[PDB]
Formats: sequence, C-alpha cells, structure tokens
Amino acid sequence: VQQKVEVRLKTGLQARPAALFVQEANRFTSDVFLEKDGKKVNAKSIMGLMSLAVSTGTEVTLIAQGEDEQEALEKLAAYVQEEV
Repeated sequence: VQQKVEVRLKTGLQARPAALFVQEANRFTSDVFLEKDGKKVNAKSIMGLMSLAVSTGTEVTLIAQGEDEQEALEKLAAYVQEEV
C-alpha cells in the first residue's frame, strides 16, 4: 500500500543523512518513493536518493508503498526537512 508525505528536501539527500534515509525507507518493507513535487522515484533506491532526494529544497513527497507505508513515508519525508 502506497502513501507519501511531501517535504522540502533540506537534506537534499547528498549522502550523510540521505543514505540513512534510503536505509530507513528501505528498513520499511515498502516500495518507498520520493516525488519532487510529484516527481517520484524509489526513495530507498539510487534515483530516489541521487535524483529526487538530492534535489535539496524540492517539496518531494516521500512515499512508502509497503508494510510500513505510512511509517516509512512520513518519517523518511520528515527526515529530509526536519534537521539540516
């Protein structure tokens, strides 16, 4: 089941946090995504990170279409815009 919460990627998933992002979204047994204002990709995947997630400042919706749909999507999107 897929849900996603769009957040501004203040992380812009460069590596430090975002590797952990991918890792968490990935922990989540969900087809996770990150959709830059709709431009979605597998959040836990290369293009999810490097492509969409890496777009620091984009209001990208972090999806999780898995066992931890809601869980994954919300905390992962949260993560992008929650710290620095």
